[PDB]
Amino acid sequence: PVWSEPLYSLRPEHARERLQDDSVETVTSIEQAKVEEKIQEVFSSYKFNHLVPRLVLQREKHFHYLKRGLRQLTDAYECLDASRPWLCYWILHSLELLDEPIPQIVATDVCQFLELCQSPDGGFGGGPGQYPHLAPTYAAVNALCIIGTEEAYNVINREKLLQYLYSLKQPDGSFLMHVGGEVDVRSAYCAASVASLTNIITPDLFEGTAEWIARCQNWEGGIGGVPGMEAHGGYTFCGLAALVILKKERSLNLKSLLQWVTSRQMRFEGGFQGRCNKLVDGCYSFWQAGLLPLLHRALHAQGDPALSMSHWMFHQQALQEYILMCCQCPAGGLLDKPGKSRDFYHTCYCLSGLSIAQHFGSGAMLHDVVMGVPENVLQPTHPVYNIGPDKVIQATTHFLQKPVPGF
Amino acid sequence: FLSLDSPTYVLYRDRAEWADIDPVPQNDGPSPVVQIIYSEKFRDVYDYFRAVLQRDERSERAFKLTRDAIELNAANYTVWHFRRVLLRSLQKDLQEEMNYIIAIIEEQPKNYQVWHHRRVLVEWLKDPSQELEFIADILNQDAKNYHAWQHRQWVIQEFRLWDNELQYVDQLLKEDVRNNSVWNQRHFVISNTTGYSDRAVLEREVQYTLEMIKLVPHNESAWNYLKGILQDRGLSRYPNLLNQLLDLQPSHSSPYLIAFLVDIYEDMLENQCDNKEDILNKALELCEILAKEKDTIRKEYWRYIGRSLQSKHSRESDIPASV
Ligand SMILES: CC(C)=CCC/C(C)=C/CC/C(C)=C/COP(=O)(O)OP(=O)(O)O
Ligand SMILES: [Zn+2]
Repeated sequence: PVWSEPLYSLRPEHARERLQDDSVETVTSIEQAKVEEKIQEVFSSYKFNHLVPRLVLQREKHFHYLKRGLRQLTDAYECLDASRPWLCYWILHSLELLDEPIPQIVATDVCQFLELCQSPDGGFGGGPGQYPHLAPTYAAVNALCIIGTEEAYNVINREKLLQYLYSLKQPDGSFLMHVGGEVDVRSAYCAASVASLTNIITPDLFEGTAEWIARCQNWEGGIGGVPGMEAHGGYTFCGLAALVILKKERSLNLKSLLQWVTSRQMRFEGGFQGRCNKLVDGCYSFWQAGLLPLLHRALHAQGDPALSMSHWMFHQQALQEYILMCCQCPAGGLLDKPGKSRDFYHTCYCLSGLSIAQHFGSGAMLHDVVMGVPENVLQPTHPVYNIGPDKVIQATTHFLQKPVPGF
Repeated sequence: FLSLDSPTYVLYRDRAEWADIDPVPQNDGPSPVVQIIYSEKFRDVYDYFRAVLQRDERSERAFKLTRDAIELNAANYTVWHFRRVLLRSLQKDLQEEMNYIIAIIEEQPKNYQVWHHRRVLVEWLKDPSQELEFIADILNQDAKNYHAWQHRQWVIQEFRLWDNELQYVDQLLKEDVRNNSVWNQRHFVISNTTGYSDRAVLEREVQYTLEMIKLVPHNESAWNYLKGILQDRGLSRYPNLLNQLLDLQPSHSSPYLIAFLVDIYEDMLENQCDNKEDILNKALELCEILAKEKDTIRKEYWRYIGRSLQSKHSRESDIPASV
């Protein structure tokens, strides 16, 4: 009927989904109430201003923000001087999702720059002359694959990459992030992501790795940074995704993991939180929500008959609503929540999240939900690597023609 | 000597003790990407850091230079690596260094490199005596800081300082019962000391948990903890639980209570039990109330559970097709 509201977050019933603090106030309830109030204003902003709600992804605004940052950044990104390949990846992937050609002039410059970041001892650094580290190595490789040219592929030194991964491997199955550096589940995923793409996985490289990742799953259902730690979205994604790569998803209690991830979607905001009883954040639109395609593919491998053939196991509508209404900066770029300032990290993962909530893919079954104007539709992304599904296939196919270093 | 935020701070290229060294500009290439327009202070320090690193100059002046490089970017792990090389080479007093890292963590507590640096120091000194109290102070300003809890777990595990942690947990749960980090620390302490098989301990915990649920019915952390400690052995193994949760149905109802009942019925239906069809209907009914009314945000999950329970626990489930 005509009294019917097409937007889930604006519906009258939705008001009952506000926080009930049971009249017991703590720092957690107060802070969650503040965000909920801030999100409410954004939702009922249309009724107040007396306008018809329309959901537009500011494609051109975001593009300009991205096109520029890919070349030059203000001194605000001094705190990311040791994460420059991440800047390449975040931006290139964002451009790819918005479906923007990467000029072969830019492609070759990115290549040349990443080559300067690459260590003689293997892997990539945060910038020229910095020591190799697994985060920017994951970022470099991902970026080069998005570019996908022969030039890009050849940048990577596969012998040295494998040597580097070995020099980080621990007896208990974990990896260091870099030499003399910390250990947590990010290293597992980074190691697995680059090793599988470049076809460098030896039989023993990931010995005990899957078991160590399994030890990271806790009483919450989710995965923590190291064994014993609180379940967290970014770490959970890393673990699950790493396990999908090693084809050892079943080492985990997938049942309790699913319960945990689906509980991370906020009933009022529609976006995700990183861990129980914390605040919503647009970048978890990927880390958390991106787990559902992983779980869907894992359960389907077991032969789970109850799996849906059209939707992921989260409120896809409500996540899109949250991103489009609350996470867009008018000047371009995307953000954590209203009140926060844009950055390339949140731009990357809000759009990766949106793409996820827009696209369903299970073999021959393909269903979409594109909220607001249909031009909001993005390019799909691979739930494991978070680069274009075509780029994953293109890269693996290329590197499979190479032998695993050492015959 | 001279601080980075000092009004009389001078650039390194205008310093005498530094005239012998030529600075090393960043090798960004002919035409660069994601190029950062560094400030004067930033580029000056890092041009000089690139030099001492390049020459592997293990000197006192270089040690002081890393302090500035770190202050400009605490996330630069290369600089932290070189500083640790310097700490050993120059034989620096590590308690002084601990005083330094304490300060830096206070101002940038969400940084990866600063916590690892402290770990390394504690490892070198074999001295955890300052740790619990330092971490408590960080947790006093942010009670959920991930790296802080992680460090606290590592310290407690390595140095076996379990004695007082449960008490610490109780204080913080007092302060904020919704703090999921503290509920995780509680599971961490208990399961590494007494464990949850001691029936008296499992008793004490569940009474405490239900007690907190009584006080704050809509706190998800207590519900998750209650589930976390009982689901290992099976929920149906505890038949009194199902009834006692149904007692809070009218006065302490929540979307989490309804979900828990589904989990109890779920395990009941797995371990063949009484009325293996009446219990199913109870569960599918509650699944639909959740997917359509009480917890619609998880509609896709709650319609999946119903379709999983009908897939194996209906009366028609193990019955052949021809029948
Ligand atoms: C590939 C890769 C590097 C993945 C890691 C992704 C990721 C999000 C890691 C989380 C790191 C962390 C300690 C977050 C807690 O910060 P917080 O307490 O300020 O945020 P929160 O309150 O939402 O947990
Ligand atoms: Zn974020």
